[PDB]
Amino acid sequence: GPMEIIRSNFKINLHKVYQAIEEADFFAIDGEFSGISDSGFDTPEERYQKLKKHSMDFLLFQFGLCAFKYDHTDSKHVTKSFNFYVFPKPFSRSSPDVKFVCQSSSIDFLASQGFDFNKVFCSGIPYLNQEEERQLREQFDEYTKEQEELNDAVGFSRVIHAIANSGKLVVGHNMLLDVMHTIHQFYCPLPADLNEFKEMAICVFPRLLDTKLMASTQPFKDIINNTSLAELEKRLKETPFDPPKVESAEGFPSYDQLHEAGYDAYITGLCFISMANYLGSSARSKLIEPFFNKLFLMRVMDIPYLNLEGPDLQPKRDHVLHVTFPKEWKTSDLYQLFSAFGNIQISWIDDTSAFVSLSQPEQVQIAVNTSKYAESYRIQTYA
Amino acid sequence: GPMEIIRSNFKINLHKVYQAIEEADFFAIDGEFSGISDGPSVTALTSGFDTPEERYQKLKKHSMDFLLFQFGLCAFKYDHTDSKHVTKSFNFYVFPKPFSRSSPDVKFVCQSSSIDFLASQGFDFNKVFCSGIPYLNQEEERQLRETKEQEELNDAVGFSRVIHAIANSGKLVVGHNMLLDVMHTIHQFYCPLPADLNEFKEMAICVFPRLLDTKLMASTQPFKDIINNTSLAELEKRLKETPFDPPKVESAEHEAGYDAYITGLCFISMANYLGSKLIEPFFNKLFLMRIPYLNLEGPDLQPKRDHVLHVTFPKEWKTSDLYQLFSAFGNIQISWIDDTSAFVSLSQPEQVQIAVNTSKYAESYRIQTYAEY
Ligand SMILES: Nc1nc2c(ncn2[C@@H]2O[C@H](COP(=O)(O)OP(=O)(O)O)[C@@H](O)[C@H]2O)c(=O)[nH]1
Ligand SMILES: Nc1nc2c(ncn2[C@@H]2O[C@H](COP(=O)(O)OP(=O)(O)O)[C@@H](O)[C@H]2O)c(=O)[nH]1
Repeated sequence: GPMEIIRSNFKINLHKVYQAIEEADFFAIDGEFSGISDSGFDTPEERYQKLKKHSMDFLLFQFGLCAFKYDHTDSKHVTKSFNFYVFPKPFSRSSPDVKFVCQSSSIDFLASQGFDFNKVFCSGIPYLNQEEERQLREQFDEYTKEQEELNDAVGFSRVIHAIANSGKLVVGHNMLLDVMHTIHQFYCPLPADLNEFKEMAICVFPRLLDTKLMASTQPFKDIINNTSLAELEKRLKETPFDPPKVESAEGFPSYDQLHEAGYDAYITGLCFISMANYLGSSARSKLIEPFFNKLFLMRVMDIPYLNLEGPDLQPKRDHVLHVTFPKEWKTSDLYQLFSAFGNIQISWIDDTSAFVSLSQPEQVQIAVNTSKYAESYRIQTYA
Repeated sequence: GPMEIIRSNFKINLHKVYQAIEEADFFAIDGEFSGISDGPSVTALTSGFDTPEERYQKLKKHSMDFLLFQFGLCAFKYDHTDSKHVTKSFNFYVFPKPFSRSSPDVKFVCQSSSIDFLASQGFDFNKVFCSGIPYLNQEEERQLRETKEQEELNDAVGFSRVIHAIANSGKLVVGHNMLLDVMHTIHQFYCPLPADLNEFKEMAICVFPRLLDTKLMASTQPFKDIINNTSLAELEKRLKETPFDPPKVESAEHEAGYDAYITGLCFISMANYLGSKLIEPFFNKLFLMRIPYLNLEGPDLQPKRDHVLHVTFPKEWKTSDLYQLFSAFGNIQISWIDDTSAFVSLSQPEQVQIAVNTSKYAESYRIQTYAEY
């Protein structure tokens, strides 16, 4: 796989990690979580707040990290990936005792994937957020010993520190949750306001790029019809793309199967490269700039992306409509359908539903009039 | 030292279990859980003097989202020829794996210290989370209703089938300090715990007509004078020596199972010594950790709240500082409530007043009568 970094081998390895971050062009990351949940016309604000009130009690317990460095001689990319198992084992008797939530399906899913929970609960690496640390960098304040038990307590947060400070590009795939959890668990409680969080986000990560958003915009919008990470990996292997040669750095395990955070980062990163290369027809480039710190959005009316530099474009509601259809529909069906009106923007809501936005107010009205003669589906305007 | 009953081997084993339940004199049970408390502290949850209704309510509000994920069951049958007890013990790993895409997706909570503790005991979490046995409560079962499906119904109820078996056999179920095991058990496999204690007491004795808590037994005459520590592991040691003797026990052919196996053995040692009807008085009184017990099958009691006062003091003090402060009133009984407070039980009701007056003149500590909010 990648490196299996657990509690018992965190310290001896840490430097290998720092080096990889420090020598990398960008890295791609991914999180595995304890669970997803204990929509539609939410303002980003309302989205944020729902995910805050309903997703953040879950534990990010496996963190994937894949560093990519471009070698200019062999025209290839060298990689290094890692699997960090993280677990808030209490430090002391007075140290806070974390209570996280588990979602049965998510657990059962990870079960179906060969995940090893023992590595998380028996061998997970500890960590501390901003407060827990500094509060304790005062307690432990006014021979050499405990100063080095401080570096043990913050434990995994050190690797986050490293990413945050490298000022290099961090790529994820549909990563709004990965980002949310990561600051929640390793920096501090998510703030009351979305504005407040966008600030907070870009100090941990200065440069974010969501592959799923990339795959869902021109020119990719027209050549790709499913943006699942698994399906995206497939589509970017065939023309008019070209999959970059990726080599495992000597002494790391390569891949040659089952989902982990590491693997998925490694894949996400490859996706990013393939889509960058196509765009030039580089990995720090100006071509990719417009994608920086715009996070992907799910199940939403007219927001194309979450802006992290803020604030977000208005919906322009009089452009949208809600459709319900046989589950047997695939994206091409939705396009071909509304093809009368030209390019459209899709946003899957269900397995049997999706939001569409049309080019003009007059158009919405019309597709509704047409649908009066169909059975397969139904069109809406205001719920 | 039970059988490891997991998902993949539940169905083929089930009959062995039914039969042991079916041939047993009594069973001993024990649960391992996901966690003890969300919010409040350990002692904040076992407050020392607080009434059942208020206790039940606490534990309801603060313990029930935790997962009972390992069930220990040991059945005991007395053989009259060799004067021995025959045993059978089981370790069920249970996990609410969702049945369908429409079936409820359970959201249980974990407490890091509990998990961490279990880790230090060799617990295998993969057994729970990858190989845990599904199950459904009263509702879910009644409700997912409306060939092969008639047979996937009996797979979805899964573990609850074992609890049904115990509940119906009407035989005695012995636990050690078992109020939580009980509450979870019905919470997970029967239905949401009810708004009131009395509604719970009803609920409790339908699932289990005959309950006996070993820790309460060991905490009463004649055992009260002969035993000084009633922790299960300590209790198992004390009941080995005089004036007891360890039951002749044999099998047929740290886990919740093992714990049950021990729990039951304690019971037998204490039954033997007591010499049934001699045992009856203990039935369906559950142990309180604070008055020593719950119901008597209704209602509990209302002890003399008089002779007790609560104190606030600087954090640096210690148990012996506190004995110092109350020397005037002879030997006393303490229940630490927290970092800077404790309850103090004085001998005579009056003494509390005179303690209140003696302390108008001192800054360090503070005092109120138990009566306050
Ligand atoms: N932004 C967002 N992400 C989610 C939500 N629910 C799940 N995810 C994440 O999105 C990822 C799935 O994205 P993708 O691979 O493209 O699958 P798909 O889009 O659901 O078909 C998962 O790894 C989840 O962590 C949600 O409500 N909002
Ligand atoms: N703040 C404070 N805590 C203490 C002191 N002495 C002991 N403790 C803690 O109080 C708790 C009492 O635990 P224990 O000695 O087992 O008695 P128990 O609480 O009744 O189980 C322990 O977990 C100790 O760590 C003290 O002087 N100050």
